[PDB]
Amino acid sequence: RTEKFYLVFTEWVKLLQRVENNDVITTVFIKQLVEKGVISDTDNLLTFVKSSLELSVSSFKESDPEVFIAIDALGSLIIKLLILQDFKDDTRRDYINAIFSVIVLVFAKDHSQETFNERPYFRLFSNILYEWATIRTHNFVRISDSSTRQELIEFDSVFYNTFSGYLHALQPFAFPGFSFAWVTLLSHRMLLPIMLRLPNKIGWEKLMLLIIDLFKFLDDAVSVVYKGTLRIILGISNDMPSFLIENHYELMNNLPPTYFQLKNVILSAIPKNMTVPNPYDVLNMEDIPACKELPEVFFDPVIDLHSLKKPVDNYLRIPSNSLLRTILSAIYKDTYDIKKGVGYDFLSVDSKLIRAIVLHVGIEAGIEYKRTSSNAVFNTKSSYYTLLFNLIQNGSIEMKYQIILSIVEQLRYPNIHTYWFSFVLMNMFKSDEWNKLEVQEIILRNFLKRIIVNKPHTWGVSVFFTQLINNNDLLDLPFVEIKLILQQL
Amino acid sequence: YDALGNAVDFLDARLHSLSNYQKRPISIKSNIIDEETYKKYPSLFSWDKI
Repeated sequence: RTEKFYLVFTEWVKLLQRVENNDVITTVFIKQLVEKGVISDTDNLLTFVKSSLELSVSSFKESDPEVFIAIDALGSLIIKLLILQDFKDDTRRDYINAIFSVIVLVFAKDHSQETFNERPYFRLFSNILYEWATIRTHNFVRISDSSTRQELIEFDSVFYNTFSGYLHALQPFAFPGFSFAWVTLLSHRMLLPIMLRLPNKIGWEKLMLLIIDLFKFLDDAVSVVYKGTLRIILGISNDMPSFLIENHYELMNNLPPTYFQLKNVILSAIPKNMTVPNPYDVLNMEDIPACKELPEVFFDPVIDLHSLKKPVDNYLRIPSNSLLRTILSAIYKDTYDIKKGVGYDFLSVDSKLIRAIVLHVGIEAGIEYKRTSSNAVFNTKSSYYTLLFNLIQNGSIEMKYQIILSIVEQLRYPNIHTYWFSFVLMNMFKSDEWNKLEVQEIILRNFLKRIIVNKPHTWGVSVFFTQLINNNDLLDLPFVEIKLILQQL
Repeated sequence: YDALGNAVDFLDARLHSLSNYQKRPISIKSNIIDEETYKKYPSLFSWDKI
């Protein structure tokens, strides 16, 4: 029975080979398939693609040299049936998802010992991308423009996001061997660049899902992943730097702190059109009109704030000392009572939670600046500063560490957050009313660990590092091999 | 020596599991491709139904 299906695909491989695929005979061939009972039912169709793939991998076997003439023909068949077939309203979505499910299904069946190789599957996925990348050229103009075209335009954004979903199924965590082969597909010239350039960031949702899978793995066959991870973010930093700026919140959360180099590149990212002044040169950012702009954020941190949305906002309005106690009590609760971690990072201070707070305050502080003349937003007695100031003083050591860490991370390109949080860091460092050596040491520690690593050094830290000496209030800090840096710069 | 059960056996069933999911007839675009030209072409197959 299965041998029959093999003979059919044997007819397809022989036809397309030695013939230009563009010729309409191939479209008639698939029209000949439905004539018989082979493709008559979907149960047989998915069975046809099933066996057709297992044959290509077998055909790849026993091959001394690059036999893809069998699998590349299949890759075109997948696309040729996606376009040449008449689909119902929701059926087109189920179709592409079905085939992808089969491909990854065989992959798992192959990964289970029964001489597995990761090159042919990679070739198949690559062909599907290259093929579809050719079809979607200029709003799908190549097709008849019968306004079946219109159906494909709406399918364009749904194709990659679903494809990214099936790519996630073969994440490095799943298959160690396919790890390197997985990164190369992520950074495919037909996948990464256009999804970043998709209309209004629709694809950014699933692009994150893949990078997080990459970060969680980093938290050996890891070297190949990290080495591949770096050239992606850098590639994005040049192509679409906004992607690193807006989604920084959801990105910094799942990124281990051990990686300081990778940290900077994300925060060092700047918009394409913009150009910045020399940071190492000496004040008055009010003169700069660029920092007044509000930095966009794709993911609002208020969601992961959950129940503290009320007491924080009520505190941001009026600084109630009674409302301060409950907020702290909530943090201490999530740290010790519940949300117990394991091993290292046991009784963790929820970095996501702390980062969400510090970021949320900055956002609300930004809106408060766009409105109402902006004179009030910067003060020692301002509510936006009062909250961050009190959480530190009443917070524990590890608790204070995360707050300062989060603040420093927001110092990026010339925006109001960088402007504000800098004024926070600057003021706090020179701020009295503390009982102080402990705090300043954390101010320095979390800040110092952003310059020592190789460039590019972020703009925000560079300026704050400059005005610090320019402010004149040096090594006088008694805690300072720490003095080795002073001689460095 | 696993009786029937195996990782490869479980998955091969999954591919068949997904096949019978949402059975539909494959509707080719009848409007397109100049029908009655299709009738002129050869068999182009070695199929045997049953």
